[PDB]
Amino acid sequence: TFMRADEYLKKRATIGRISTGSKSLDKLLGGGIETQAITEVFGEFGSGKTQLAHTLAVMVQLPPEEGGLNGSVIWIDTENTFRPERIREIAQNRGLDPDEVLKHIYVARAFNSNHQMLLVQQAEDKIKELLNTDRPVKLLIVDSLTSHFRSEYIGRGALAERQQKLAKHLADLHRLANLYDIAVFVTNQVQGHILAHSATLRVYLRKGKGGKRIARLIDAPHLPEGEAVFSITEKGIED
Amino acid sequence: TFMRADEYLKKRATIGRISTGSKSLDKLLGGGIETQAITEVFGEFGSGKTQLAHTLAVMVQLPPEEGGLNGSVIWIDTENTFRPERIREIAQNRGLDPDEVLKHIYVARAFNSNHQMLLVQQAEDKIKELLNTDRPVKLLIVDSLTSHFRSEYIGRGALAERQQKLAKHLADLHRLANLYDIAVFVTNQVQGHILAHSATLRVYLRKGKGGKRIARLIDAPHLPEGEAVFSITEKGIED
Amino acid sequence: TFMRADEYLKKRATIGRISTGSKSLDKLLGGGIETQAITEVFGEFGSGKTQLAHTLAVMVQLPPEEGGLNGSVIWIDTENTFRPERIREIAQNRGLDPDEVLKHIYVARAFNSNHQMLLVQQAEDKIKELLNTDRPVKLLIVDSLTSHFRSEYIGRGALAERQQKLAKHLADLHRLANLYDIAVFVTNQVQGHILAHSATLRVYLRKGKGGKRIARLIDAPHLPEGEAVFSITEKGIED
Amino acid sequence: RSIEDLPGVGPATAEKLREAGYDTLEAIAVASPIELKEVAGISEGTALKIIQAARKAANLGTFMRADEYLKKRATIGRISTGSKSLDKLLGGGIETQAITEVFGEFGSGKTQLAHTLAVMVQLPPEEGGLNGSVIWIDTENTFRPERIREIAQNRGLDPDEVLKHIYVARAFNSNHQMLLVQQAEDKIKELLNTDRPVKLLIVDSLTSHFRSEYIGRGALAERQQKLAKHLADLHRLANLYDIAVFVTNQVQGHILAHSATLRVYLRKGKGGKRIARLIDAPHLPEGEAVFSITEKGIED
Amino acid sequence: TFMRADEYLKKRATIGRISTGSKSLDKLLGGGIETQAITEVFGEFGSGKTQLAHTLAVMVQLPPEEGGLNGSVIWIDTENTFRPERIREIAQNRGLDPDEVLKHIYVARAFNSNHQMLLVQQAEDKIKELLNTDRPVKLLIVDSLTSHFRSEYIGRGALAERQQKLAKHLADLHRLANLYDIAVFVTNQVQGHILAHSATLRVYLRKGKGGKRIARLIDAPHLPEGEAVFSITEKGIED
Amino acid sequence: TFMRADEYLKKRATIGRISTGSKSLDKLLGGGIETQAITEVFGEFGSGKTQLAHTLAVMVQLPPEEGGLNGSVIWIDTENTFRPERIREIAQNRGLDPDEVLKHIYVARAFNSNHQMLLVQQAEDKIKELLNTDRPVKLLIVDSLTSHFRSEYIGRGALAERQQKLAKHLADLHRLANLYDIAVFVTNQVQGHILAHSATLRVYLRKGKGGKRIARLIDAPHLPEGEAVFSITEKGIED
Repeated sequence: TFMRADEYLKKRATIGRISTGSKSLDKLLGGGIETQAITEVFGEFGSGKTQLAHTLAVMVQLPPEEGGLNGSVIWIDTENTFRPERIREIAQNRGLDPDEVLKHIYVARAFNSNHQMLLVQQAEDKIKELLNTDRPVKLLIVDSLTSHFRSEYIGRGALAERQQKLAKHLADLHRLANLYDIAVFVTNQVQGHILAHSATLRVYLRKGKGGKRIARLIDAPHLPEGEAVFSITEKGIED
Repeated sequence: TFMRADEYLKKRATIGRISTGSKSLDKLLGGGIETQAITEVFGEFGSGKTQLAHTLAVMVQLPPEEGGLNGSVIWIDTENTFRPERIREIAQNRGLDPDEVLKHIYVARAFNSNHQMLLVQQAEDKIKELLNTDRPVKLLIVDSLTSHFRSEYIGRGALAERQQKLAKHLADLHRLANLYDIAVFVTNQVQGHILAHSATLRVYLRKGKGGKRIARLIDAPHLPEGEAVFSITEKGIED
Repeated sequence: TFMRADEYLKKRATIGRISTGSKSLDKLLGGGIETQAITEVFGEFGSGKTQLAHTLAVMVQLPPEEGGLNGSVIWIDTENTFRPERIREIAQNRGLDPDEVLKHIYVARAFNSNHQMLLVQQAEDKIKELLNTDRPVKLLIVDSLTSHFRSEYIGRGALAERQQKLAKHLADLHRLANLYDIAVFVTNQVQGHILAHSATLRVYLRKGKGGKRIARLIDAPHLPEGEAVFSITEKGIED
Repeated sequence: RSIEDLPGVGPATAEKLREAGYDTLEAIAVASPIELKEVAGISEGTALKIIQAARKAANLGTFMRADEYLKKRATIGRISTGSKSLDKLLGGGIETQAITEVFGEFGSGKTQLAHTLAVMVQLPPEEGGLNGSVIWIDTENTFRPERIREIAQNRGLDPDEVLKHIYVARAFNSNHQMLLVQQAEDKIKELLNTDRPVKLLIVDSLTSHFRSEYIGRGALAERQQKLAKHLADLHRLANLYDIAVFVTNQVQGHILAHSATLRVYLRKGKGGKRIARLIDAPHLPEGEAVFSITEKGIED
Repeated sequence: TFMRADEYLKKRATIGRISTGSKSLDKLLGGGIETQAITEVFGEFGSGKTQLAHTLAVMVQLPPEEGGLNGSVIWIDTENTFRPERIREIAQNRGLDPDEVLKHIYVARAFNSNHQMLLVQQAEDKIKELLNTDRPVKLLIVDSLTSHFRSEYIGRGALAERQQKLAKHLADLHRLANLYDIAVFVTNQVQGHILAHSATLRVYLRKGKGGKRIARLIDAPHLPEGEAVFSITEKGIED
Repeated sequence: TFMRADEYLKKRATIGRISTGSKSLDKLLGGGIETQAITEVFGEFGSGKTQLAHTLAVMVQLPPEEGGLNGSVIWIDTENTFRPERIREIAQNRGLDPDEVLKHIYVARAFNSNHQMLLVQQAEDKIKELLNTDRPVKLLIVDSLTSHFRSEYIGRGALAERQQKLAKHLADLHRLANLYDIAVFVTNQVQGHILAHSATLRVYLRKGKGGKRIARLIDAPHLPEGEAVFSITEKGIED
């Protein structure tokens, strides 16, 4: 049903923040990507958004002081790009036991749109289970979020239904995000260019100067403006 | 459902690799085509992707140290291009008893899209048999994968429906690939339009100089950036 | 289901070949039209593809050594162009009892697409009898194959189910061709530009210099690259 | 030969050539006899002699030895925008011998930036200027010498003096606009070899008239040609006299200065502040710059 | 006129070659970019074709065994991208006297199409002068060659006028190239579709792997068919 | 003006024939390419039409009894594809002094359409000399004939004067062909679909099975109906 504004001030009071792993990008994200929100990162292939995903899957695991939220991770992989080996590197390269971090990340390969949507639907059960333990789910990744949709739905007279589903999908994520104080991170490859409008926050990133990346926000409401540069290394993302 | 990352590390560790029979190819591919993955090879007619298929139908049969995986083969033929005789000219041609190789390959002629798609619904029962044996299924070929789809879906506003089916087909293959550590090899003639949007790895090959086809990849993650030349001879693909 | 590559090598080994009646063309076909295959002949009206059909209905009846396969014939006529008179003529005029030939040919008039598809369904029943006799069915003709489809399905948004229908029909023929080592011959008048895509071999023929019709293949895989001239006379087709 | 000191050209001829856009040695250098014959009246044969004279005389039709070119660049001045932030983004400020295009939505403050620059350029090098004069081509009737007075008397500058080193011309349409460029060279050489030569040439707006007079897919072609030339006319002045050319372009038809040495995009930001960003990577940083509009024009 | 093949056989022998400063590229180019020819390099912004230009402006100055032809350079700059400073640097970091190098490169800024076309015709004057010198012009650069043309010609029926002019220009360069054994290097930013349909050789290059660039030839006649990788550093381009 | 049908019968009686170098093809051409005619060969890039051109430039030089006509050659090159090297090779490697051949071939590089048309204008001057010598011009090549036209004329409303231009050019060649009993050979790459309509004979050729290019005629009036296979080797073209 509904909820009293005071108790809402309460809910939002508990909004946690995961660090991206680079001082710079955090300043821009005003601390990191937040829970109870869908953060969409989009850019060309190789703009490093899947690295950012991997880094986040580590950070969220460390203590609040360290910039995490002592939480687990649910990862829906649609492009077969999730590399547990990579988590190990970033993790053993950040004061975290490599093989333990992997015990707090749960993946699922999504083979098409219906699968994907059906997977986020199932994540709930997993979320619910770990909700009571010391390390609940705090990060839910969908990478890629748009991949399948922009391939199974071609030509108008399809585009309409795509949105009617992509919107049911995004709504499914928003729910989980708020219902369980989870931060939902989604990627979107960009060169028909569909997007995650509901995105509580959309961050655009591109390949920058010398093997570095650079990201910028999209709009003006809530959060600064300008650009942030960082790089891909062990530890994942670093200033 | 979901898998804990550590398990996933285990899973991905048991990934086998079939040799193409080529020095550059296998190296370019990083040891060749892997299991638990769909490898798509595409190019103009005569670019030799059906030869590559035949070669792979042999290699996979020989021991690991020789570039194989001691496994059987399930072959879905849609263009009536499977030549068991051609297997021999390679088997009993690069060392091996031809009468035995052709005892570990099982074909089915697919006469149209629906037929093709149903051959996977049943390509399982056969993999479920050789499963607990000395030579389980390790290679599943679909040649051609797109042929029928791009011919039965032309109608005003069919493109959409094509995908919703080509995508349910690919998903069916993905499942088998992972559920049974099988390497899935699919061909796609190119040059309206279509390609296995999903897949795990897409390799493009074209005809070259003195009858030598030269391939190349379409990405960079987990795979290098260069070209590979080879030739068609007895033994199938040489180098 | 599937078939062991070896046994498929056995099954394929028994591929018979019907002679077109004319030496030249039969060279281009490397012996002629094969069984376990769909051969499509297409050309303008009067390019003589219905004659070729009639000749074939005779040849197939004579012994292998002469360019036949001692078999019966199933004829699906859609344009009311089957003339036993013509058979009778060719029969005797070749060196065979015309009264005998007219005993191993079974026709059905197809009045529209559904009828047509429905008959190829029932031809299985006739392929069953002859199968145990001395003269099993070895030739199945569909003339015209496309006539009705390109008249009942006018305009995209129909063009769609035309292929669903066409592709299903062709699949029904492919099955029979392989399931019973039958050679399937189909005609297609050309000049909405339809065509049997799953055809095992497509031969194009046009009217030539004077009373002589020329032929040419459509591809490269299997059989030579050149044109073949022949004529229409008693005996049907001859160099 | 510098100007129309060309063989067959007398003042009457020069008159017809100018009123037609053939105002430079390169303009004539690239023309055809037929065109000049029909523009000036001269015969096809003398016009030809004229063309050759120009091809051979052309200033911007000669190559410069890279050692020479390296030095020319060594003498490039820089005007401050009046904002540490923005200047960082420009690597010091807008440069001379270049066309800097600033574009954005109406009200994104690009006309303010123009006014500020018209002051800055007047103060000493250490102050952020080049002790120079200003030529201002106004097409939208947006030049307020009053804003100049202000911004000046707010940086401890004698407004009555600053107002003495800015020269404006109202351009009523494309042809007028383009025409005033050549007449700008007149004043530029006039104030040239003076305590305060011309160091800043503003064209605000640069595109306004072009996107209003050329509507159509048949008008698009020559729209570009004329802009192309106009821009070329500015480039010439920019290099020929170490002048910094600043042009504005309202955006969001569509047009722009494709040959602009540097394009800066700016939009309305936060609250009363504007944010400018560069459109490329070669030469200069790659981030955003925030600033505001106040007395002194642009600040921060 | 119609030079006699004998003489033609000769002239074609008197062709010099500039080294790109990268043994890898040079192999693909077979020595390097040749004189009496227009070599067009095209790729996305930042694919380093302007660097390649700068390097060539150095190489051509050093001795034949060094990989040059002891010649001067004419540079038509249309995008204000010629940095003598960027050149000066290349020579020193390559053992050459930076202040000497810059005495054999002559530039001209082209402000629009007409200007550009002008400059080339006027480049002849210079080429002539330097013709009888210990260091004649051997390299003529046009960067960018297409920039202005694709901006000034976008209206109605403009596309045709763009090719007539583009072609008169290219022909003006071809003449100089042959009339004076000069190598003509032109750049073309890609991604209308404007190109040098007349360039003797077209090389495509893109940004690759880790801060590098991969070169390929768009063709198949003369020279290899493999890609070439290199990098941008002091010395400009490296093998 | 005109010519008495008899004298035209005399003029036509002296129609010479150049051999393509390969027996087979020469059969399809009923002796080869004739004089007083424009023979157009067209096909995809690499279909070997430029080789055929080179071979012809040799054959025409040898005596009639061997498949030539003791004549010189005028070559208009538009794609910079004329290789005296290749001539030299074929020359000697056939049984003739390569140094002599390279004395009866005269080339001109055409840099654009106007240039091209302009040269065919001037070739009359060269056809004049050789006319009185022992080796008059008997072969005039235009390779490529269409290259420049399909690049300078882009879009209908240009397509118009393209033909005005093309048709006028072709007319200029037709005149020379008849006015001087010269055989005019032209190439046309195919795959805006232009083509020499007034061509006396159009031969289409494509790449074949392996290292062998196949040919076929385009019509029926004069010469047979069939395909011809041949290969590229030293001697140029051969069966």
